[PDB]
Amino acid sequence: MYRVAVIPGDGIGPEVIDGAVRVLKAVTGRVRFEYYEGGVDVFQECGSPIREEDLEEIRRSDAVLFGATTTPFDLPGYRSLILTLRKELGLYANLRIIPDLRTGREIVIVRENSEGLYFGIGAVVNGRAVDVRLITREGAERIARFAVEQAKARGSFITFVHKANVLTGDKFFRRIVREVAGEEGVEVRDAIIDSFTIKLVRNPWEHGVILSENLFGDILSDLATVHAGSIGIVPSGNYGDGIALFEPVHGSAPDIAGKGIANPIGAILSGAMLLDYLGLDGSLIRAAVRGYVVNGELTPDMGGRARTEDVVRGIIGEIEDLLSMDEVW
Amino acid sequence: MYRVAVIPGDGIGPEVIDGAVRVLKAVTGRVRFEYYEGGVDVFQECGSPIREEDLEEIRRSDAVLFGATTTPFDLPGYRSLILTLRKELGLYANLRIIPDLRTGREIVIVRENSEGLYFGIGAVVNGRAVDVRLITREGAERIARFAVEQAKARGSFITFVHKANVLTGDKFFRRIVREVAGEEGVEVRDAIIDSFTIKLVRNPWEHGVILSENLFGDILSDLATVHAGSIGIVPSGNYGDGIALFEPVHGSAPDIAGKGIANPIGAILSGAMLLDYLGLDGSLIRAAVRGYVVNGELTPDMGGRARTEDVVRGIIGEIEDLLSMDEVW
Ligand SMILES: O=C(O)CC[C@H](C(=O)O)[C@@H](O)C(=O)O
Ligand SMILES: O=C(O)CC[C@H](C(=O)O)[C@@H](O)C(=O)O
Ligand SMILES: [Mn+2]
Ligand SMILES: [Mn+2]
Repeated sequence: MYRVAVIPGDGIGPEVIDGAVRVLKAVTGRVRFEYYEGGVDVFQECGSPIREEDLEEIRRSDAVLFGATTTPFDLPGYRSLILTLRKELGLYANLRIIPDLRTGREIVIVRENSEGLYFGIGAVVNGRAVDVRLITREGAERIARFAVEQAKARGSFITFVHKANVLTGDKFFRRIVREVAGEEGVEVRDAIIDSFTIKLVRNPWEHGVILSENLFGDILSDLATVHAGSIGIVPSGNYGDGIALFEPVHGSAPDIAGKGIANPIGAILSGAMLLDYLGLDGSLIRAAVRGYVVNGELTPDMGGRARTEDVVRGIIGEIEDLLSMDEVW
Repeated sequence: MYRVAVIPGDGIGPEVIDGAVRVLKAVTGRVRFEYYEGGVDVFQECGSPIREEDLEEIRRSDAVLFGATTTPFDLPGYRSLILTLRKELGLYANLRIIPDLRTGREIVIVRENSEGLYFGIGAVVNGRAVDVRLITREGAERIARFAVEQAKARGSFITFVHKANVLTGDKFFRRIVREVAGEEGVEVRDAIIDSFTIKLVRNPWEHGVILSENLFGDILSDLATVHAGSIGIVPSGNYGDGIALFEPVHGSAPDIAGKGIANPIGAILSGAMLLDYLGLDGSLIRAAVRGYVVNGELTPDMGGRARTEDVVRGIIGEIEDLLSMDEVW
């Protein structure tokens, strides 16, 4: 079997992960799911958002499936569950796919996931505060390789977004991205972070594999979600060398917790990316979602009157259909 | 008289500045304009993009009016004309107003203009590249004061955009922004840089005075231009303690240089901000622009068949009308 660690978190996390897990269970019985707590509650007890013993099991697992965690600004000493898991598990590539569910068109973003302004070197001293945007040869080389694999697989190109005129680290990063994409026969268009925002809202589908430094990726990937029903359908994967973690790009939405109306699509499509990573069949889930969405009642965030459970049940419906065929004939 | 230094630059710079200067001359005869070269041509000769002698006159001038300069990525040692002028003249506040010309609704952005990732400390050493995002008490205090004056004058509030969870310097910056806006009775809503991008494209007009660190401001202010005809109509001012500089937010658009079809509105509205700064009457220019735009033929970037000259002539038309009245009756 495959061992998958599951961290539902809080807010709508549990609800959408219930949805995703149930969809996964409907496409394969080859995955054992083990659940773990994490977040503020665990921080309160042990001073970390994930227990050391739980963290050890998690890294021995084959993949991780993650919901959403509330990160409060007013909790001294708290570090993000997801940032913690990203660093602890070596998760250097963050892939976000923003889908137009009708057409199957995709905005594909590769966000470097381990350095940049997230590296963690920061200080206040004598009324001067500082943060160090770090780019390393190792960080840039592997995030570039990863982006070229995505471009190769899609018979596509890379759009490297930066601000090289102002940032030494982006001049560096750009040169390395160009080296490795040369070696591998991939085109690299470049784009400046400010003007690209305009291009991203106006001409969404013409950018291939978008690549960028961590914080720029964080910004651009939220921005790209405007081209989808709601941020509620957008999935992602965080990849490292021996393990990966999958989470919807939405967050806790505590406002709507427990009201039975959260959108499980993003988590479901994330369980899809998880199956791909394991060598199982995520294309099934994707087809199920496309198909349910033609005439299915959608959740309120997408302008519909449907409940979470209705959407889950409906997608499982489409799966059972595709599944009961022999490759589709 | 007022002495105004004018730096048309290259590309469409000269064309739109010709437009702006002609509009200024139609509302006041109290401004003497002196022209100066700057950019790559001057860099080629003297190794700086502005001559030291020219720079000295410029700082003795009352204000500066600036077009657009091409900053090529492949010119070793070249620093931006505008970045150079920003640092040399002490221009710490950058105000960008994105207007909906029909309604007179405005997205108002205050971009800190002297530090952050623009401070200039960067290095490559041993396959590690670095840039230092610097926030100082002095930088944050004065950019906050400036933002509160804009909120006070509009009977409005501040939206401070940041990524405090990840950036020490934003935790600092946020506390100082909150201090000074408390002292002055201004509300401070806050927003996270990633999720705010969604809010900015979806709910543009409900954010009051948006305030942020330099690079974040650079990004957000380009993004905000999607809510306007084209980036072509958007103006700005760069303010310091003894002088200010005004430029359209668009750039060189060399693609369309010399073709007689550039949009002079952004420069014109920037000449408006310049008149306000001098205590002259920029509201005139703004009314002229609103009025011309009701039925006037617009330039191709706004979906029309008009030439630069037509729009300039038309706005001067509206000015002459408003001007020939006694405060409007
Ligand atoms: O809880 C946090 O501060 C992390 C949020 C996290 C990030 O990458 O910054 C989230 O914004 C995301 O895009 O994954
Ligand atoms: O020529 C340059 O690199 C400066 C461009 C300048 C900036 O603030 O980065 C421009 O993008 C702007 O928004 O003013
Ligand atoms: Mn984010
Ligand atoms: Mn810019």
